Amino acid sequence: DPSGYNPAKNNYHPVEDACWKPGQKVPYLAVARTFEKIEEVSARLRMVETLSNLLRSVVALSPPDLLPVLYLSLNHLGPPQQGLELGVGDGVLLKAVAQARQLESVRAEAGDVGLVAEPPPPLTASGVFSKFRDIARLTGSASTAKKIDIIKGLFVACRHSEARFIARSLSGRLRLGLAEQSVLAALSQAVSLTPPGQEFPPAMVDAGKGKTAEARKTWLEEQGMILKQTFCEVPDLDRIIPVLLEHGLERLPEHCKLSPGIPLKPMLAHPTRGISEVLKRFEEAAFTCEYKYDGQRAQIHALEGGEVKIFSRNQEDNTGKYPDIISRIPKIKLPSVTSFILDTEAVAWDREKKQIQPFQVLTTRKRKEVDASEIQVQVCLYAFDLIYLNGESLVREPLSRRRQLLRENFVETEGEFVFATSLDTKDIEQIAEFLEQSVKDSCEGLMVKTLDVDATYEIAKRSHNWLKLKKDYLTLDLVVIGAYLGRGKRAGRYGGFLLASYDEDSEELQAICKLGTGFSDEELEEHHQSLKALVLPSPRPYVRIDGAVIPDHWLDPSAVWEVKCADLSLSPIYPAARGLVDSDKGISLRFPRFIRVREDKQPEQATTSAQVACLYRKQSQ
DNA sequence: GCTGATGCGTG
DNA sequence: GTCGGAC
DNA sequence: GTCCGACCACGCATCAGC
Repeated sequence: DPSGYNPAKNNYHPVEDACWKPGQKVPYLAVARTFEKIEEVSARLRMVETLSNLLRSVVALSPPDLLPVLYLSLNHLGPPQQGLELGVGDGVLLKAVAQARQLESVRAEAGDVGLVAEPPPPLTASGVFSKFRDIARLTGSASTAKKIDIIKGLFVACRHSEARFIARSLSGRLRLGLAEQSVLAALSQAVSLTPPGQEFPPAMVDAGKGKTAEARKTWLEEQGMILKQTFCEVPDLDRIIPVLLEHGLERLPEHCKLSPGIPLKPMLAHPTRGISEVLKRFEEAAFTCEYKYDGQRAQIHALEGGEVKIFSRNQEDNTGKYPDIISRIPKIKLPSVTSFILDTEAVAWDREKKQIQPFQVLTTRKRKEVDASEIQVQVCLYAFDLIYLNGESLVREPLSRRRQLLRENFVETEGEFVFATSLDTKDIEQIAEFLEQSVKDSCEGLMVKTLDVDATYEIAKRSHNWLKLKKDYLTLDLVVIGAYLGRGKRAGRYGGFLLASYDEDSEELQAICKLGTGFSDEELEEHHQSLKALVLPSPRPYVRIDGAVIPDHWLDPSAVWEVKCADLSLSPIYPAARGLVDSDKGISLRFPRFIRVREDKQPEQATTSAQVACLYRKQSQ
């Protein structure tokens, strides 16, 4: 019966076309039949609709199962502030699949571990979700063998395509072409066509029957926006879905409101090609340029009562990471400030030298540090936006209003709390001077944001309303030494390449980084046909990769390619220019990207390791 | 008790 | 984080 | 333009195997 569930049929009847009786639990084969339908198409509009159909039947037949199927669709375990980690990777999964042959026999890997995984009672969407959370809670000695027993049990109770999606979910890559934005769209459409909370049989099955083409289309877009904006204020399905089922989507904003202590999605940013693009994109609109600091974003929450909370860009609870900010919280606020959401950037600060350390020094800090004195790498917050002030939300306020509120209610404590360096002007000469000074002041670039025109703190309108003017968006010449196999959208062809530089004194090619972005499918096919006969079974003696990942296809060094990167970093695993700067660490590329092939050059004529050292030395650090 | 492997988050 | 693909 | 999934380096935290 559930083998024939087709949530992609025309005139889908949520009750008759369902595959489970009302009041019963949604079987996992139902959501697995839906997944197979979503991955068989490419248009998101047909993806959002096929999902949405399953969400109708769930809202009508088994309401309490809605939250589990949404998370199973999102491939998540709950709200990000919780932090439940699966702790299961490819190795753990392969072991569980064999216990249902041999680990070497299961080492086929197509690309996709689900295909390799392909009497008990049938599986349940809630039961599978509770088993996923059980796996996540398993910690301590022999916790792995406990996880593998649970996973082993799932694969035995799997049927049809259940084995390929359970394995995909646990591996962390469902690869459905459907993510959070379409899941919300499918949910908003679902509850608008089938309202929740109807006595069975539901008096309304399809609330878009008596509407025109423009009517339903415009209606569903307005309904989706009410849900999308509220999610951006409360990204917590455990907090939205109970309210959604109780009071409809129309009343959802009246209860799920932007509150301190509950994280909210921050304003993203889109890269600007140059000053010409930011001037054209912000035509006749005022624009302020700030210094994009190179650190980790800190969302400082000040709940009414004194409890301080700190979240990350992805709503991860970072309170235990910054006890110093939890202590210095009152030093940055004014007496009238009773509750506030500060949008700051946490960068490493050397209190002795009064300078900002690079990003790597920030990452050497402890994640769960109960000892405040044991914190060596100090931090200084750079506040650049305010989203809340004394019981009031500032989402619908322009940037000029939020800026004047931050500057008039927060004290600049030099060395620990300083406002971001800003410059409000339109002269192309002043913009270049501020851009050159930002790199001179140890910053990655310049942020460009409006002050009044489309300058509110609203994600659903445009999550990428801010502009990023980084210097690398305005290069090295390295040889290939090997190729890697592709996974997912890269199966059957090449996925990443390992590049190397030429050490003149050592007379050996030294691996400097891997390269897996910046090329089209036609260029990747041109790379395959060109670097095909160069396949070598063993590495050449002049090649040296040190601790880098051994390429699946050793290549005869003969291809010189141009690679651009953001920064040069000291590498713990690469041998490029080891000893030239650090005694035991080489040099690698931050954010590498492929540019073009240099057919005019040979491996001998490429970026030397001595050059890589000089480039790293002339890097403001 | 330690270490290598690795999961997973940060960009 | 950067990037291209499909729509 | 949006949304999504390819891919990059690197750091802490965890744990099986020893």
